[PDB]
Amino acid sequence: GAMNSSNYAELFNNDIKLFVDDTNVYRVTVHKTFEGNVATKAINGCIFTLNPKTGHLFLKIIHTSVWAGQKRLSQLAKWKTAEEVSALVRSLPKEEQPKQIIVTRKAMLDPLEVHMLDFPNIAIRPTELRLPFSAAMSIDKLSDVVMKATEPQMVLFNIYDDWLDRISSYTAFSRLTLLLRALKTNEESAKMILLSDPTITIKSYHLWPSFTDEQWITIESQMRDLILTEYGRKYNV
Amino acid sequence: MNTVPFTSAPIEVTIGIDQYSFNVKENQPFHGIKDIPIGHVHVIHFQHADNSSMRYGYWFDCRMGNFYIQYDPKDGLYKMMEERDGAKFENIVHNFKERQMMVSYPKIDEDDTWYNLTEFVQMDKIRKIVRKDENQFSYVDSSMTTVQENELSDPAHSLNYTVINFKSREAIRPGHEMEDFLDKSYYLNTVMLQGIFKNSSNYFGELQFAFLNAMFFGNYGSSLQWHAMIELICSSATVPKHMLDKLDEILYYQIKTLPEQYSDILLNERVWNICLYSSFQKNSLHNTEKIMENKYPELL
Ligand SMILES: COC(=O)C[C@H]1CCS(=O)(=O)C1
Repeated sequence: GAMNSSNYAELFNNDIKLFVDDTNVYRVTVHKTFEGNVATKAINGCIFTLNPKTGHLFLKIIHTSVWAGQKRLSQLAKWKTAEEVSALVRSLPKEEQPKQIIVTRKAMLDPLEVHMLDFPNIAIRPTELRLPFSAAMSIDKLSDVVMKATEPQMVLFNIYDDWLDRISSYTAFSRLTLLLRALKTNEESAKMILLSDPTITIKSYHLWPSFTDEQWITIESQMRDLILTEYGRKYNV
Repeated sequence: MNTVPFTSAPIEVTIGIDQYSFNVKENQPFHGIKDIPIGHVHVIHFQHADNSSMRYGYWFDCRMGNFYIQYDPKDGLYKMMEERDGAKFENIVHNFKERQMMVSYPKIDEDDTWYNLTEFVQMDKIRKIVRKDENQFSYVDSSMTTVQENELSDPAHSLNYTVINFKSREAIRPGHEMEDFLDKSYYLNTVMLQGIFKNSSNYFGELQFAFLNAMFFGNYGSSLQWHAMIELICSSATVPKHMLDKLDEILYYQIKTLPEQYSDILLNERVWNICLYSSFQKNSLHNTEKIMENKYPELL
């Protein structure tokens, strides 16, 4: 059934699983028309499909052309997401296909279950975890490949860079969600923390800066502070 | 007019015959039911006074044989049986009628309720849902599970309703996942109607039989089947006009007949609110929507 704090460690066992987050699939800017009505303009989106054990991110870029001439786009977006995840599973060798897919929003359950009827042995699960994957588009290199795309495209990343050489997947997911939660709560502050020091750079083949172990402890402390701060500015505490 | 005699009534029991019912005391001089209308299926059903658990009964059609009821003290129930000796049977019925030991099927002449509840129900189709080919009548009780329930345990004693499952490969064409899940017309019209049921009459007959088993025996899987067959129609954007009009009449009479006090266990709130207020057919069931809103506004 549902994934929560009681069965956390299940994410870092040796049963292949993927998180699917659809919160950046259908993205729009809202604007006024010349007549003073309101209209939307779609912008490129992405499906966020992540193996939390290995860090492998299957970023499926959703080009605005997929919405042309379609109605009820917020509903279509869930089914398009399910279509693309199903296509991804079918493209993988049998021994790489996931045993479970965990959707971050319950409205993905039926779309994905229907698209995966051919895979009765793959469990489709919700989660009670408050995951901040919507902030993926605050990672500059992910945002850049999404916005530059002129056609549908899948791009593969490791969202943990080389962290697993030094830390466990549990710790790496701990760090990833702390970074993303900060970027979601105060993007400007979080990005200043990550980059305020020009001597620490992001390698061409990485997403995040090349912090030493000691520097990651400082960074992680600053991100907690930020999350606590904003929580204070928010509720006045 | 046909007759179902009883050998005797050795245990106190409430007896149902279609939508009617009456109490018989232990060893009361009761010898059956006369004046049963020819042309319809019928159900004769039982609830023992000392164990209201297990309602049970028999679907039959008097045109198919001479049937009687006899209590079995070993199996502890009233059993339907067929008498092949037509002269024996006629002699027995005549004696019991002359001694006025039978209740009369109490049909009001204005009253089309039973016809309206069984319009599409055929004995031949009942016998395919309830498999026991050596008898011309069919036993049903409160506890019998459906073939679908058994997939989610004795197969000889199951209700073989047509399996309807909205998240199944049968219901969903590859490449039309969203379309077929949000508009079930393909599943209704091509898979179920053209493919399995052959026509809407057989579909309605199974629907009507499922409701009646839900109502008379509190059979849970029958209630699930009734609602699934309603929902499949209401969730289809393309339904023949004559089927919608007939469905509205079918449902109206089912809702009209349902005991007011059982509405809480026989009506699925989700299905009915979806069907009447959100579905493609939300404006097509005028009679049913009116009786539901005036009789069970709580549920909605
Ligand atoms: C390894 O798990 C954690 O460090 C805590 C999870 C709870 C929700 S989260 O997104 O913060 C991730």
